[PDB]
Amino acid sequence: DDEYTKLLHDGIQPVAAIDSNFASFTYTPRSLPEDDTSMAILSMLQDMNFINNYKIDCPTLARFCLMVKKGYRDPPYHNWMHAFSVSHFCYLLYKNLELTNYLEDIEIFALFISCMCHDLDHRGTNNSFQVASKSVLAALYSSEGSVMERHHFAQAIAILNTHGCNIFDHFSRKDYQRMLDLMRDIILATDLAHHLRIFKDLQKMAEVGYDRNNKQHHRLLLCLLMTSCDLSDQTKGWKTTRKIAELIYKEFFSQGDLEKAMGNRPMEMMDREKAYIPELQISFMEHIAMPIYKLLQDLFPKAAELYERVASNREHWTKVSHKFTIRGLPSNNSLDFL
Ligand SMILES: COc1ccc(Cc2nn3c([C@@H](CCCc4ccccc4)[C@@H](C)O)nc(C)c3c(=O)[nH]2)cc1OC
Ligand SMILES: [Mg+2]
Ligand SMILES: [Zn+2]
Repeated sequence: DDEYTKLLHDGIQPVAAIDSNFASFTYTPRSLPEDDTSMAILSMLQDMNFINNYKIDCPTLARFCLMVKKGYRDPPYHNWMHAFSVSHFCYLLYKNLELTNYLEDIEIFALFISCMCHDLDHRGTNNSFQVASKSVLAALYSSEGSVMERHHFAQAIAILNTHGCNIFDHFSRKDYQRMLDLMRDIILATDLAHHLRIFKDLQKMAEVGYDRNNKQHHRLLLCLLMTSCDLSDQTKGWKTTRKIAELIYKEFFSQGDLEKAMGNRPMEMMDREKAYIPELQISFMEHIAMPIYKLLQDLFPKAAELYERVASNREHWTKVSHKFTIRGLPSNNSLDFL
């Protein structure tokens, strides 16, 4: 593979050379060509100075990065570009929110690596599908819940344990353990069921105020930051959120079609004959995404622009909802669709 050759021998490019706006909340990482993303991951790790901080072997890191990228499939939304954009948001939080005042370096490093790995081997199907379709993943994990998230973590472990890919193998036995426990907790935090379970604890933390000496506050904050990274497409301009909604519903409806094919009745949001996209997106933005970015703003006043963009995008869904009702004739002037 020549992609590895270049990552290894060309040198780690400075982040500023990628784009003048690369470290800004206005930057859209999906604009970066996919062939430049692995070098961008090295550039971000170097700019956060984790390579020198942790004495990471650059050939091992290059192999690890390429293995993680190869570990993603190509469903419409849950692909490497999603993992890359999530990792890029983690980097933006580091650069704009001064995370070093709240978390340990090892926790921030674990959060970034978790962002890269958090949807490994996603097939475009959700946790409920695994159980309903009686998949091997359900057989392995259904009794413990968070089926896909347990699989994503297991895939990350399998990559670390691949010859020449263990970026942490020189860590002390305490730090190596710490890193795996952090990756496990952070990846499991991407299940909506987990976020709903900890939501009251997040509210309590934001209410009492963050305590850097409280180990449970560090853990809760990492969960909040991970979910803020995972939903970060919603903090970009309208155009980005509109295209990402297209990708998500294409993926969801392909799942619903598989379910109908197996004789199952899919949930309304996975059924292309029932799902009403503006109501579903408004519910997601108002009840799930906005409270996450509002908690982020409560803890970090500099995150106010993120919450304001999510609120602005939520308002835009109300503004264009009327377009889902066909007034007049369709574009082709035909009633053939009837
Ligand atoms: C009312 O409930 C929903 C309404 C709409 C959706 C579709 C959706 N899912 N979504 C997602 C995830 C769901 C994220 C669930 C979550 C997990 C942890 C913390 C918060 C949310 C999908 C693609 O898997 N990311 C984004 C940016 C979106 C997005 O804009 N829309 C999903 C919903 O529930 C899962
Ligand atoms: Mg996921
Ligand atoms: Zn994700």
